[PDB]
Amino acid sequence: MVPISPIETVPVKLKPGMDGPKVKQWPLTEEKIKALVEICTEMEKEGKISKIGPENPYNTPVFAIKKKDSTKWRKLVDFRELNKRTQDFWEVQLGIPHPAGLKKKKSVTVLDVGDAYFSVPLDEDFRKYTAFTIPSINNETPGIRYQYNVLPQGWKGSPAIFQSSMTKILEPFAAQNPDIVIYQYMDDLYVGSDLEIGQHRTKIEELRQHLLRWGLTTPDKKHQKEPPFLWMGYELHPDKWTVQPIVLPEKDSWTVNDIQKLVGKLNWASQIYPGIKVRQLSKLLRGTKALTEVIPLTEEAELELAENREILKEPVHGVYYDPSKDLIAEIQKQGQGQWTYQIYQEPFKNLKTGKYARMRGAHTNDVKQLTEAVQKITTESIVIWGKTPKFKLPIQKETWETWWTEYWQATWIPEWEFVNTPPLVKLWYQLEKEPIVGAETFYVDGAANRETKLGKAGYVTNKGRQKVVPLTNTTNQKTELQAIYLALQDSGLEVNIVTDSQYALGIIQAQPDKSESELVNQIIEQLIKKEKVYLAWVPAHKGIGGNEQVDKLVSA
Amino acid sequence: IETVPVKLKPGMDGPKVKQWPLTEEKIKALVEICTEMEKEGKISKIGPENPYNTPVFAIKKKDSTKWRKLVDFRELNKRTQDFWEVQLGIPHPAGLKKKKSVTVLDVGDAYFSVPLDEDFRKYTAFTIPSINNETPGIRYQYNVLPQGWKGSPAIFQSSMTKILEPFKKQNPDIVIYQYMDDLYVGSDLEIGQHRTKIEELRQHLLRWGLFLWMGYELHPDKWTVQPIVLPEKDSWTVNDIQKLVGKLNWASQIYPGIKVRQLSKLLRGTKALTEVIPLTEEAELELAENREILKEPVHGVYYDPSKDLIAEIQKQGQGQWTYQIYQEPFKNLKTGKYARMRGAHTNDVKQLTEAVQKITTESIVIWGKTPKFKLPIQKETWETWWTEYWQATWIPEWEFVNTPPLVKLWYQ
Ligand SMILES: Cc1cc(/C=C/C#N)cc(C)c1Nc1ccnc(Nc2ccc(C#N)cc2)n1
Ligand SMILES: NCC(=O)Nc1ccc2[nH]c(=O)[nH]c2c1
Ligand SMILES: [Mg+2]
Repeated sequence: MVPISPIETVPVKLKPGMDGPKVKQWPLTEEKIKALVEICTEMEKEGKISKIGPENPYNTPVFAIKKKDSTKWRKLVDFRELNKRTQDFWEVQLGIPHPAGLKKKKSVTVLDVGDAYFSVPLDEDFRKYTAFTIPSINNETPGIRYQYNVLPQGWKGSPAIFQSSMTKILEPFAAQNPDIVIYQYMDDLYVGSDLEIGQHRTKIEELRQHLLRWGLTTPDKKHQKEPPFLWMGYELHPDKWTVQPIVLPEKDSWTVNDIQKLVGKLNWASQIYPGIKVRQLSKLLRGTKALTEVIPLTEEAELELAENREILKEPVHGVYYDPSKDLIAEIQKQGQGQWTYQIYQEPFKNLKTGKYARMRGAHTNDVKQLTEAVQKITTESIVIWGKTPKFKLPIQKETWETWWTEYWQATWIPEWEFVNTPPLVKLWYQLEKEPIVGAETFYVDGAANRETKLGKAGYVTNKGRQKVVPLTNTTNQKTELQAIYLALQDSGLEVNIVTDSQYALGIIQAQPDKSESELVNQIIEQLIKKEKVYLAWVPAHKGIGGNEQVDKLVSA
Repeated sequence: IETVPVKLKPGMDGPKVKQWPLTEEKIKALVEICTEMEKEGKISKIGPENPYNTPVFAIKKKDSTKWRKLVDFRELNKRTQDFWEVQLGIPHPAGLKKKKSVTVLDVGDAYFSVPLDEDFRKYTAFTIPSINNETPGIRYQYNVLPQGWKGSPAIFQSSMTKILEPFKKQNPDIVIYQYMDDLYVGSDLEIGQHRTKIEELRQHLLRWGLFLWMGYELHPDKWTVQPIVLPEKDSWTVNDIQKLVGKLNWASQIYPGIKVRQLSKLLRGTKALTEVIPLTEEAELELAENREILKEPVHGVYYDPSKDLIAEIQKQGQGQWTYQIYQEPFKNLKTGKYARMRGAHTNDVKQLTEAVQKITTESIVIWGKTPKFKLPIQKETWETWWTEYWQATWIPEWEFVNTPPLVKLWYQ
């Protein structure tokens, strides 16, 4: 006997105040019982389970399933009840690696660890909770009772405990072999390196020897598995990666569910295929939720779809990360709140692509959206590469400076350079900081009756220009905007506007270039045509001249 | 030695807080620091049976070549029991803010000499993440009192009192106040003498059984404030008068006696914004009466230790920031303004982060607690950048203002 190091057990507890499962065992056919007896007999021989006495109060149901078409039975224990009662664990495999963060490898070998998979010992004190019963033939004898000595398949703590145990075993090998990488997925280990094939092969044997110290055998028969690997929806190749094939279906009629599937594929595709757009297609999914309901595709959605098909016509691949080179991120505006980006090191070879969509809200502008896209790409890049890319942005340096210096919020974007690739992000208007000499002064107001919803909006000016418009189906807030709109509409290229509306100031000081409000949009259109606009606020009902007059007129 | 038992408040589990993404340089720094700490027995690796997490990162303090581990214990601190039994409270010295110089020392390293209660250690779990999650995050918990944790100053307090005994009896005028990992030492004496006494204080800690060398000098007696002030002008435009009436209307929510009636009538008629309006003598009297009112303190302003402090900040432009600290609206316990630079001239977010730190420091000196911030910035922008500029060993609470305040105008 060659002594092996034991694997230390992780201490496990039930959730506070909870006891173990007591669940009735289903009756089974005579054939299932016999097959389970045989399976458990074998498992018992290997030390995976042990027979127990009647004293253990616990039970979990056991099943037997024949695969599809076949004569072979396998044992399935239904752990649902025990899982509800088992403590939460630290889960490591959250946050899977992104292929674009991986490094190219000359060789990647797969090692079958299935032996270890079913061999990790279970905490001695927790074993009683895993009890199960094979029903007896005809129910004329007590059922055969067993509990697990090892991590059971399907138990809540099995994946975390297996991963942590394997990791601890592998740690010294990884540390003392900085020239390889090791990754564990299911019952396999993947070992890559850049070593010349002889040295690589030697590292693999050494790893097999290292694992032997815990008694973990790997088959002499070497893995049929070779690159490319199909993993987590990706194809990984030694020098490149892509997403697994994406084929958009041909359809005469589109179901809600069909459209959800389409968007899913497109979203998945967008991390490599540059320029993917989901806006119009996603719109069709609003409200509803009835899965089998068919929707007509709008002309816009048809167009988006056709554009996507073109983008998807042939395979595209990403390259891997070279830590010795800068990361560059370039962003383009696509229209309708849509933004697309590429991240690369060398020109024309992307590591990855992606998209950003405008956040929901009443009012917005391109600069805010661009800023949000930058922050998102920044955060994604920290995750994947541990660093911020240098940005190439379709906005002039002077535009950005004018923006951030005058914007009411603190705002910043990291190191970036202008790339001239229309459409450019620009400021459509900027209001004056001081009142304009020589420019006509419009005092605006509006009011509405909450009940009848009748209202008025208008202005009076220092030149004695005046307007009042009667309005139906309106609110006080709408009349306040309407009044500003009228002053813009009726003034020359330079204008001073005086309003008491805190609501309107709040919106305009947010500097929107687009709005869900038709009225805000009309105001923006008017601002764009002006040379100079000064907007001044005053408190209502203070006896402020020209403000009180117009207030009088618009009230009743 | 011989740990004090600690518990979470009743009906709550330990923190599970996601580790946020860390740069390569911060990860490398943390791996190095933690390897040493593990060697020193301060922390130990943990297993998958520990579900808990608290975020960690690393900072660079003022003029230093070395990273400092910073754990964000904000969630754990909320969930940790308040400290009552032996110490019922730390009545806050009101004299600290009056001192000519207050130096801030990082004393946090002293905490590592006290073992942490064995049943509570699991709640201190933290993770060093790996780039692109390529290798499993390195999981640790504390064996001793962690820096940044609420319980550490509470638990260490008896040791601290004994340590500083000879310095205090020797230096009776010197005010020493402790908040989290910081010690605040005030003195009214000459700055060269002050530094001498500070270095004298270091030795007490240094000579005992062991970023302490550092110090951060404040002069709270020079801390200024911002009364409401109105323009003094020879010629007022219609616009000037509108801005004045607007400012006075706002002020009248604070100071009740304020009147706009006479001033508002200067605006009679519909006039060009830039036209100059002579003040009527009744307008001048009203303005005069208003000025006098604004020279007085706000009425019924008092600090309540049972209530949160709230801090609002406005960007004034050109590196200028104004702020107010209050409990109830319109009762400001402190107002202030920073015209400062300290780099950051091209970076708004850096400036804001520095303002947040300064205001928190002022808050700690004055009330002995940190305020809750209302920050003029989008969540995503703040959350992406603030850790890059953070120099402080504590972190306050914040929320985000998405709607531009009209009152920025009146603090300008
Ligand atoms: C995450 C991961 C998944 C698999 C495999 C999962 C599966 N199935 C295999 C390995 C070795 C890794 N780990 C790492 C770490 C750093 N660089 C790389 N680069 C890299 C990986 C695979 C190929 C290929 N072909 C090329 C380069 N892999
Ligand atoms: N006085 C009006 C005005 O300066 N408007 C304006 C509009 C768009 C701009 N883009 C800039 O970089 N500066 C701008 C200024
Ligand atoms: Mg009105």
